[PDB]
Amino acid sequence: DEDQVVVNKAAVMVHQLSKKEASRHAIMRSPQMVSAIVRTMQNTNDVETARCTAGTLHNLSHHREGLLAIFKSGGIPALVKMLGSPVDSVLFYAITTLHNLLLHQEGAKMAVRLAGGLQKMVALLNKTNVKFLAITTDCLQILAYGNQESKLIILASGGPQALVNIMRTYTYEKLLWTTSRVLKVLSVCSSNKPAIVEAGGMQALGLHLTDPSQRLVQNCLWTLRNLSDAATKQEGMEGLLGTLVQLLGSDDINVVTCAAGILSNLTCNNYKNKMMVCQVGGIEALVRTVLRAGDREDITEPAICALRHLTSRHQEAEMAQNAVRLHYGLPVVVKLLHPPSHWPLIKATVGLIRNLALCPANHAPLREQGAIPRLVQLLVRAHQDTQREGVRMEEIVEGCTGALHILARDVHNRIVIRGLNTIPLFVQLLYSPIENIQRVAAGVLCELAQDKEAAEAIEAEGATAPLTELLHSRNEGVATYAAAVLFRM
Repeated sequence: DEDQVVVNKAAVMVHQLSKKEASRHAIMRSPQMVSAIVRTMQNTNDVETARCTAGTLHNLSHHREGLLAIFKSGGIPALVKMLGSPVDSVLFYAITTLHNLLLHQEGAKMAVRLAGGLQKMVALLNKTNVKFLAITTDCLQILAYGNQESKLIILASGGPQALVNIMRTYTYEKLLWTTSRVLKVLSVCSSNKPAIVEAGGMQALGLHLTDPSQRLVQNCLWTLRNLSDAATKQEGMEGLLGTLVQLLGSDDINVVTCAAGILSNLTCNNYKNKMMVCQVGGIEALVRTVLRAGDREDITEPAICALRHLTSRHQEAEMAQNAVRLHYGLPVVVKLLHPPSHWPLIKATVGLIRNLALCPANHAPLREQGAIPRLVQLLVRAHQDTQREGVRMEEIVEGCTGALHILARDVHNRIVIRGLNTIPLFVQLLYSPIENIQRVAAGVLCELAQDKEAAEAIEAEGATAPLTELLHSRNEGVATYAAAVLFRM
């Protein structure tokens, strides 16, 4: 084998040779002709030489030694350079060769990044050949995974919008999956996440939640869960929400887990989403989910959180509060206050009960199921733990006190609450440094004080003094409750 200086036609044979595997290892061992093969490719304007050269580099990318040749011959910047070509044949050869290097060649990742490979691959995402896009997106996945720097470059190059458009356009499974994996990798980056959401990533990913490919569905769910928390106010979420509710019935536990977590995130302080989730039967579905989950807290916790969002501050909140009871939900909710539940689940369950108790028809069943003494034990113990990371016991204090504040609207609950000797504790909570604890403490005292016997007990406990002080609280809610107890005393 020799080297041809000017006319292209040297390349139409070395390529035509490059198939004979016996010869390849000659080509593979000449740190002068690989270099020549490369040099020509980057420099010619003979489109056939371009594809003959690139095609040759491809064929060699199939061997451990073949990669090394191209690598230490500085082929990577050349290949990246070739990603700006019009010829679809050379585009395909270059990206495939890069793909093999990215997969098997030690040190290829860094060389591609250095060469401007990220920006060029992102720019190629507006192509229309699905096989080409599948390769290109997989390269991006390999480069971005566990490399925050690459993630930020993909974002700056317009990565998010381009990938989302792909998810909205194509049906080719391998491409949808490979693209979804890039999105998943980007979805944990604090900068990429809002951009993906901004590009309509959540609605786009939602399109594929009924696809028969489980790896595609699962990747879309993982990405959605990362994106969903603290998204902006998106519209066009109707379909996504309805599908998530359906997925709760799935036999796959990871589908059920993700669907619950996304619903929890999407309903948090979004009354439109709460309405829509309730309207497609979200309450019944979440209750059933909690029942089936048993003690798997990675399911119950977000499902309960979702239920808590769905039972407050939207048009059909009252209906949701009844609906939890009507679908046999009350006993299991109370049960989740007990071991083996961990703190995050207990905190969420207390908040749900607080909401359920806003519905008078839940007052008796919550009492009968034993919610009150368990809430009181949780409160007593949590207060002591404060008086001496994860979940803070102050949040359990405030939560339990708040649930009891609402339950105390019922005359029989007030009797049970008082009978558990809670008044001294409630009065002591008036001295809390936390305004929100002062408020619910003063609030529950206010409910109890409507019964003369309790009012005297509250007075006897020395409540006049801290209450009188709370009259001057910069927190108006605290001051207003404090005045009402003082009155009734």
